[PDB]
Amino acid sequence: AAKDVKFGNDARVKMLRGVNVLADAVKVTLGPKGRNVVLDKSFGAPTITKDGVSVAREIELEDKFENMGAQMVKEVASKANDAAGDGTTTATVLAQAIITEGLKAVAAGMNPMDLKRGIDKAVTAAVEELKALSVPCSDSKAIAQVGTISANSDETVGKLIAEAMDKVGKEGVITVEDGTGLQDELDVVEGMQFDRGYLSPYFINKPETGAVELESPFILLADKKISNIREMLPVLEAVAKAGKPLLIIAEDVEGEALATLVVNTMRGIVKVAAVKAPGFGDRRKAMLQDIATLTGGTVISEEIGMELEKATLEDLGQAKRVVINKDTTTIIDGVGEEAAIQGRVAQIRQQIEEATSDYDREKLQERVAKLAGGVAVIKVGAATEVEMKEKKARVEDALHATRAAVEEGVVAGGGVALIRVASKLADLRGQNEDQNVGIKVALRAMEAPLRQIVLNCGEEPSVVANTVKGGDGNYGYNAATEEYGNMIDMGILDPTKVTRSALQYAASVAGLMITTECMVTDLP
Amino acid sequence: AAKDVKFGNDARVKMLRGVNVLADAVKVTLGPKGRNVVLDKSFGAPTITKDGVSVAREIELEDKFENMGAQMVKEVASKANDAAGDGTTTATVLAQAIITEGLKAVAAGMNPMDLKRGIDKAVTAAVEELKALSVPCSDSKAIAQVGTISANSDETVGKLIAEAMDKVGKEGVITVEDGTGLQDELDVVEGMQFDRGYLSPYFINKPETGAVELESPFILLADKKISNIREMLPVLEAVAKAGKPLLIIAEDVEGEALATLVVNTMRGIVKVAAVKAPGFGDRRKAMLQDIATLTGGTVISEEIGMELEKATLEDLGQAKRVVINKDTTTIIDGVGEEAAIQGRVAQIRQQIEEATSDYDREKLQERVAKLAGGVAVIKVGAATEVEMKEKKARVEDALHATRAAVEEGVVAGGGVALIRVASKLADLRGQNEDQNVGIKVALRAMEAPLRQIVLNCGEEPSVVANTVKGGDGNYGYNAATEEYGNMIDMGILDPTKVTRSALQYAASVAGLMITTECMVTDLP
Amino acid sequence: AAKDVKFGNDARVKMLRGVNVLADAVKVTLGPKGRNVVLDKSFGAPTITKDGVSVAREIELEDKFENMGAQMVKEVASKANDAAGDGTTTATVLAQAIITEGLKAVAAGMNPMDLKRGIDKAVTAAVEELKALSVPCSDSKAIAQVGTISANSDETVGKLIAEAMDKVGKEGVITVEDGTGLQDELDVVEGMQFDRGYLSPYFINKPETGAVELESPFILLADKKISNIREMLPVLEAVAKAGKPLLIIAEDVEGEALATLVVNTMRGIVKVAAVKAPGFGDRRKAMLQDIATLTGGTVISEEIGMELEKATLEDLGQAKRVVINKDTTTIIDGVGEEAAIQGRVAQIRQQIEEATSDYDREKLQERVAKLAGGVAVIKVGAATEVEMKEKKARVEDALHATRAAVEEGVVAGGGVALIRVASKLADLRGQNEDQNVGIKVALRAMEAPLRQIVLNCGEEPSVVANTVKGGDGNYGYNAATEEYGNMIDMGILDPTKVTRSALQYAASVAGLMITTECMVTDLP
Ligand SMILES: Nc1ncnc2c1ncn2[C@@H]1O[C@H](COP(=O)(O)OP(=O)(O)O)[C@@H](O)[C@H]1O
Ligand SMILES: Nc1ncnc2c1ncn2[C@@H]1O[C@H](COP(=O)(O)OP(=O)(O)O)[C@@H](O)[C@H]1O
Ligand SMILES: Nc1ncnc2c1ncn2[C@@H]1O[C@H](COP(=O)(O)OP(=O)(O)O)[C@@H](O)[C@H]1O
Ligand code: BEF
Ligand code: BEF
Ligand SMILES: [K+]
Ligand SMILES: [K+]
Ligand SMILES: [K+]
Ligand SMILES: [Mg+2]
Ligand SMILES: [Mg+2]
Ligand SMILES: [Mg+2]
Repeated sequence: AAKDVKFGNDARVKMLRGVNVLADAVKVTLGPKGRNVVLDKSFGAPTITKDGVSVAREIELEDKFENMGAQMVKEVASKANDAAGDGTTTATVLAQAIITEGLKAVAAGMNPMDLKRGIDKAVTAAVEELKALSVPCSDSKAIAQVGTISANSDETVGKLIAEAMDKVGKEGVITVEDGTGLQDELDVVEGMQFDRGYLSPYFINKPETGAVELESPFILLADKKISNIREMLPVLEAVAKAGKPLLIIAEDVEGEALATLVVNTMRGIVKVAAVKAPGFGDRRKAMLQDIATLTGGTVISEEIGMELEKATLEDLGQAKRVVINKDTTTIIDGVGEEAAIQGRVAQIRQQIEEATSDYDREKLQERVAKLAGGVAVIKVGAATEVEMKEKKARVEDALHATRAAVEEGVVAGGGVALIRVASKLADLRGQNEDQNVGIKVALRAMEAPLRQIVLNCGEEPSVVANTVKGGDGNYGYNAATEEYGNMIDMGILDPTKVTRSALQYAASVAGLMITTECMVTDLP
Repeated sequence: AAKDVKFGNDARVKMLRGVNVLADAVKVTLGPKGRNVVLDKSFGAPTITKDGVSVAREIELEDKFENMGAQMVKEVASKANDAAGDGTTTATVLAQAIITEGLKAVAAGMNPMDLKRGIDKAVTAAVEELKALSVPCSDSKAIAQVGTISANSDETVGKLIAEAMDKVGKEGVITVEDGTGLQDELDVVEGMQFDRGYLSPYFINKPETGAVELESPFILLADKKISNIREMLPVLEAVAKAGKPLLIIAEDVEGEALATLVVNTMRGIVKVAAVKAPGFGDRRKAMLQDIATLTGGTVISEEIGMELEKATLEDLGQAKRVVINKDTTTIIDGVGEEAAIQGRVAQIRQQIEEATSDYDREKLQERVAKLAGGVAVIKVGAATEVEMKEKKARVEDALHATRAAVEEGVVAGGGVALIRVASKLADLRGQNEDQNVGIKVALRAMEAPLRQIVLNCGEEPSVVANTVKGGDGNYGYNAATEEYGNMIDMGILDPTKVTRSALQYAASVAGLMITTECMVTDLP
Repeated sequence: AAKDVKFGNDARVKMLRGVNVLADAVKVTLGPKGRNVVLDKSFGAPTITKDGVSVAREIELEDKFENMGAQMVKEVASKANDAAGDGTTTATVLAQAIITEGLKAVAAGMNPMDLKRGIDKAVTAAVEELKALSVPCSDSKAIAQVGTISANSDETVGKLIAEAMDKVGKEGVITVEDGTGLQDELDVVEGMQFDRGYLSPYFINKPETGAVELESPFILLADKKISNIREMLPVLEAVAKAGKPLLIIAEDVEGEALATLVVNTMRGIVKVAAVKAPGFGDRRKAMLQDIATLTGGTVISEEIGMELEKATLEDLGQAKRVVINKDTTTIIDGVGEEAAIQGRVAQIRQQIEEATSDYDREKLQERVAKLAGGVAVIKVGAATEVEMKEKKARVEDALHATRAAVEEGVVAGGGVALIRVASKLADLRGQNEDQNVGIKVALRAMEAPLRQIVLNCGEEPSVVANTVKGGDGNYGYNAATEEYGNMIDMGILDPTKVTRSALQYAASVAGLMITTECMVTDLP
């Protein structure tokens, strides 16, 4: 359709107005004393949230040029959420500061591309300084402190996440989902477990708990649809002679074979249970081979040149306990050599290194956890559903921040690390005067998060900013208790990855946004 | 539908208004100090661009006569993009200058057809002068300079493209795609490679890298669907006696034959890998014949009169190394006579000479690169997605400019070549006074790009243009560093093809736009 | 729906307003100094045309009585384009002049039917005078001059058309298509050629050019389906004994016969190529019989009572060379007696004389051209697409004018022939005074084209008209150089057919339009 075309300062003013609208909506939720935003939903009740990307993803304006400005600045928060899972409000605050100062410098007669180059140079130097300023985060106390800070100063969430990380291990998986009561609970599983249960209720040998218990059984791993029992007679006779229980993992067991097995169980001849293989497609084969490696067995498939009639005792894996119930199967203390397990997990790790999407990496890491580490689930408890959603979001944020701190270390929080970096970069110079102006723009915009944090508390940002800048090291301002001190001692920690990512994406979007001269959109 | 008819000066005023709207939208992005344009997208985020055709393709006007003018001038940029891939803003600037001066002459009582004829004569003479003025671009330093200038003065892109062109050769192919990191990378693959992987995971003999590696194999090229093992026993027996691996490139293999092959693999009988033939249809046959000529083998086809059971060791190709992964297959150092490869590439070159669509030519050039040269891929790295899109567009422009400069030579940049040509054409004359006026119109319009480049810098175009006109040779004006000097020494190079194409298309459209007397369009 | 009814002078002024609008849109493009008209297209870009019928076909008006007038006067241009292919602006100018003068006469109280009868009488006498005034046009110089004049004074177009007409001969056909370069080229084909290529790439015996070449082949013409080699075997063995190649033109060939033929090809047994028959249906039989009578063979069909298995060397045609490629087949120097060719072309001529649509006549003419003369194609080259379209239209107009001038002769151009005729018809009288008034109306309207040509030049039409009327013979006015002289020596020629058609159609529509008294249309 027809277009509307604007040039120069008019387009820049519309774009800045849209950016300011989105940023002012988002920045009320920053810090320990930030407040909540209510977001209307078409299908359901409103959501009360304190998360920056959640607020940013629903801001849209009726003016089309202002909406273009807002849509451009929204990508900073979206990309920060995708990268680190935290630090999105800080990214938006930095982007708005850079855009405002850059437009003010452009209107003074500077070349926008030289300003962009200066911003790029300052940001590269700042990221180098941040990496040199980081400190490792290894003890459980520091992980608890990071999880507490990220969950809006909540001691219990940090303590729970620290305990979960301690029990599960370095190669495990922790997940968050909705609970039932009013308290948080942590359920950890050791060993391997998949969401497939027994195929016949008569298999139950312990009616008290409604579960199948087997002691030191054999595991028959068959990559084949089992329908006729005639294929199953040799191994059945073998295990009957041996006298130990048998577990059959296959794609399915049909009516007559299942009937034969169940009839044989309750007569005291053989102790048999049968469950279906987990997953759909090639992943089924992968986890079948994982179980085979764990229990020291062999997968009986027709694509390798084996038939189940020829299966013998050494082809059956062995475990210590198998617990099957209506929904889950658990294999406990599988008998398998450590070398094979390490080789398999190494193969999965190098497979992880060559994965693109999040879904594949999550599945592969879950497989590594099943083979080697553990899997935990955190249940969030709240009285109402809105409180449940808000607490679940906070817990997920704390989980992400603790992970990032584990990979890349921690720096002093509260906006002090960026101030220290900007004070260190005071002698950085570029090629020409416009690049110097851009460097100064970036360095001055690095002080925005602390000023906004102090502003949300109702105090005077300039006095606090000058007092913090007058110090050195980890000297900072505690916004919760309104006192100065050492932020490392007070337990106010931020991951280096979150800070660095926020700075990088903010600069990347803002530098491009500064250079606009013309702006084209549809007519009202 | 009912129409609106407008005559003479009113029609010309509306047309010039539309042309001016589109040209002023496009011309803010010209030079080293041009800026960006934000284009609103219905599906997604806004697009920030500096490319002329991208801006031109979006402009539309609500008035209908003005929209006719804009739609008519848009074809200059479209044609320049399709022909050379670069120089669209310069073409638009030249078109607008010619249209403005020509309408000014027509309003003074000149015959538009004679003005058109004079403009065409001047443009023909100018193209001859430009061809007489160019210089070869053969060493890598000049290629780097051209790629740097065409990428908004980005040295790294120019050096990367120079290295890629050095490695991949004269007959190679270079493509640009999205990366994942923050740094650009170049990955060149030598030899022939196709994107078809192994047909069964059990074929892998190197689990550490997950690759199927074979040393000096036989290659069996079956242009048919392989159904039963029985058709293959003679070949397998011969290869097993021979004692070296065998690679089966066929249309596909089902469960039975593949099961037999895989069973034989790990038993130590014969080392065999199977992959699917690349392509779909006739191109599949062409690729199979290319592999046959490269490796020195024969394709087993029913339409030629041979069967798989009759195949011998003479119909099998040979190589030195074959590496297969989950997605790619690589044939390294095929053992074949160079004469056959030269004949095949000459035949494909002849096929190229009679190729119309660009897709077919691209596929044929990729096939020639596989046979004779290499394939290089440049992966662009950026922090966000808008930055990625801009960097990718600039890298593509630099690639096109370097190709054009290699094929046709380079002239002085900055709009200096056009000014030198116009100064050389100072005594050209036509048959009557209107033709002379048209010649002068074209000569005056040839100075527009330099004036616009100086205008975007905040300088005065008149003084700079006069000073440049006062010099001779490669003397010019550097807009980045704001000084005068030799354009060749300071590295501002422009392909002759881009300049010539821009001038030709601009004149071709502007001359016809000048001769309009009536306009017919729908009612509002 | 409800109707609106207007009576008398109101209806007549509405009609004249519509006529004036369309004619003023059209007449700006008349003469050597007429201009271009931009026509808006809903799907694509606007077209810049100088063709009168093209301008007329897109005129429609919001008012409904004015739209009736425009829709009525549009038929003159449509009919003139359909008949002669040229001279539509002149027809519209004549129609408007007649309508204006006739309405002026009617307003003075004269019977419209008598005016119509007088106009018809005058036009009949004028057409007789035009037929008597013509001179033959057979020289290549005169054909070049006609093509130059009709192509808007383009020497190259006239020269190219003259050369093409000389090469193809009297009975040949010439077509115009889009070229690829910037220069026009002429591509003439000698012999017979049809657009069917080889059925298998392995028939190629010259792979440097990728074409099949046979020297002194045998041509097997079979109007049947061939799938099994059993009915093909005896003639194949006979050809193998003969020792010379064979070309099979049939309906098509299935896999069995094609595989057999190709298998015998590269073994050196028989040099065989197979193609499909041209055409679909009865026309396919017609071209099969044409090839048979050209090469001196017999068509094998079931509907005549012959079988392929019974074929001998007598039923096989013979040629001197056959070249086949991906798309075209050419038979060079067929061995046939010219009496058969003459009889066949005579049969097709009598078929031509009894053809209603132009499409069947075009196919029959192409068949005669393939039998006797040649087929040429002119490729029009231009830089852009708008220039391409306008140049192609001009070339087609020049081709139409050249054919018409060959058919019926030439007269002096610039509107001088009509003036001479009108001067010769000064003594013509009717039955009553109103018929005499109608005759004078027609004679006055015959002077409109020269007046409009002079008006488009910026000169004063009345003085030029009187000076031309004062002369005699071919004395006229040259609007290109603004000079008087002999129109024949200056090279300004028009076909007699075009002038006669324009006059006839203009008078035919205008006479009816004069006699209106009431108009009935829908409500606005
Ligand atoms: N008690 C505190 N004193 C000072 N600063 C704090 C305190 N708690 C948190 N902060 C700072 O406030 C910021 C929290 O902002 P938040 O609302 O979580 O937005 P984001 O989505 O960017 O994390 C952190 O960067 C942290 O440095
Ligand atoms: N440093 C420089 N000094 C002077 N002129 C330059 C410099 N760099 C590029 N140019 C000129 O600017 C033009 C580049 O225009 P650009 O914005 O790339 O549009 P396009 O490539 O579409 O024509 C070229 O004609 C080139 O001669
Ligand atoms: N050099 C010339 N001097 C005078 N008359 C000319 C000249 N060239 C062409 N003409 C006249 O102009 C007319 C061409 O008008 P044109 O635009 O072709 O309209 P049409 O569609 O009726 O052919 C011809 O009738 C021809 O007699
Ligand atoms: F404006 Be061009 F695409 F460099
Ligand atoms: F306008 Be006509 F077709 F010469
Ligand atoms: K927040
Ligand atoms: K540009
Ligand atoms: K015309
Ligand atoms: Mg956080
Ligand atoms: Mg460019
Ligand atoms: Mg004409």
